[PDB]
Amino acid sequence: LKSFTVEKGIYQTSNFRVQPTESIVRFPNITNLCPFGEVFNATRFASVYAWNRKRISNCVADYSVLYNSASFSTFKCYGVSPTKLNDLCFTNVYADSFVIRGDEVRQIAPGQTGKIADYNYKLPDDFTGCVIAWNSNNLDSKVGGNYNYLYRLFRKSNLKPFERDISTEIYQAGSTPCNGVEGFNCYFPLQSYGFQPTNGVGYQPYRVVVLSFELLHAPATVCGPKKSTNLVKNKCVNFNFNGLTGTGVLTESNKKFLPFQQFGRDIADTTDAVRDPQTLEILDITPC
Amino acid sequence: AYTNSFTRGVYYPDKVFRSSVLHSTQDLFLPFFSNV
Amino acid sequence: AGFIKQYGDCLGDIAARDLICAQKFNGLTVLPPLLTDEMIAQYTSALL
Amino acid sequence: HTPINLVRDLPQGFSALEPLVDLPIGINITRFQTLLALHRSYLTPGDSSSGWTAGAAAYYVGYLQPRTFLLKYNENGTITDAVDCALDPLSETKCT
Repeated sequence: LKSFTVEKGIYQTSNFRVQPTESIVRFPNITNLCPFGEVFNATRFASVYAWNRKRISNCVADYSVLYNSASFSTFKCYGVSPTKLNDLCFTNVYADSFVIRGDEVRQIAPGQTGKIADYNYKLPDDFTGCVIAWNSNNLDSKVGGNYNYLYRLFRKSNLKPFERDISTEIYQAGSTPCNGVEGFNCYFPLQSYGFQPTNGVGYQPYRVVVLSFELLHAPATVCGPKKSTNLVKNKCVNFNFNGLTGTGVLTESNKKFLPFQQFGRDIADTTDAVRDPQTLEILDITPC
Repeated sequence: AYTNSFTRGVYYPDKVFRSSVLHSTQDLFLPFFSNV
Repeated sequence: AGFIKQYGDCLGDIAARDLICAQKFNGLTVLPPLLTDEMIAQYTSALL
Repeated sequence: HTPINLVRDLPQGFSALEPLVDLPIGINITRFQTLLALHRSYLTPGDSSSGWTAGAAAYYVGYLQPRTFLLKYNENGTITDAVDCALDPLSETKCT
């Protein structure tokens, strides 16, 4: 009233509002996880020059295990926060796994040059993705030496990003026709790495997996995991179902939703009763 | 040969559930009484 | 009518089937009339 | 899917089409073509000469057009009827 004296009557002083008790964050059921195990806990590894590329899509990719796990020597993500992967979603994810020398591990990063970066495995300057690597002295190394891994010495031109060249053909450095065989000025294009368990840290073979996350307008297939909480009913709560958010008291409804349909709607165009992503229950909408 | 697709070609525009309501929307649909 | 709506009964995407509840959601409130219907009838009875 | 004792022409009646699948292909498709199957019985010799039967079936194709429609939702949430407000003056009023 802006006055010291108040005349008799009824006056509207303020507004009554129930505050929310707790915050609920939810994402859908965990199932249909991307096969990370196939990549990281893989029995065999590809060579640097021709690396294995497994596309990961149509799943809920749980990054947390890779970030948290001790087993990897390093885990670096350029484009996005490594913590963010659980929340972030990408249209397509490619995993490039290859075995390379320890000293060279640094080369797997955007804006780098070297034997791998130029000829072997090149990364985009803009590259968005994370590089995870660990040692495999125990697995890969051989006393005799593990020759199986090759990298490339010669090429017509520098390699573009993510371009891989498997080709076996003899590279003709000079004028003389190689005719498929080595000779003067003719060499097999790739050289092997001699990894042996005895060697030093830099020398040790390392398994590196890079998860590129191509981002396009196209529907995003690979999204992060679901950090969800328990459902509480009959209480004003701050709820966050898959797409939407709001505050109200979730109660059991007597509504029969179609198997495909997720959310109801008001005549008015409001959010009324929602289907819980975890449990196929229909819970009706009530402002607190 | 052409026939009349009188009523057919209607599919749910979205996943959203609605009830006892008339919801107008514009989507790609087979026209009524269109020529097929 | 009744001026009482079960809070819980209400919370998700269906309750807005109940339009008033939805209105309850966005600050839209309906104040009741001072003279109740029963009260109104009495006048109508008296005036009559 | 519905059972029908239909005329060659499509039955006149209204039904909805529920969504089975959503594929993330993200490929630009200009055109399409339908595939049919052949049906050979024991009597036929296997060869491609003339031992094959296509069968009775027929199909129809129409094309979608951006239009406005009024969808009537049942208590169930199934759609009973629809109005093509583009179609007729009576229809145009219905949307309004």
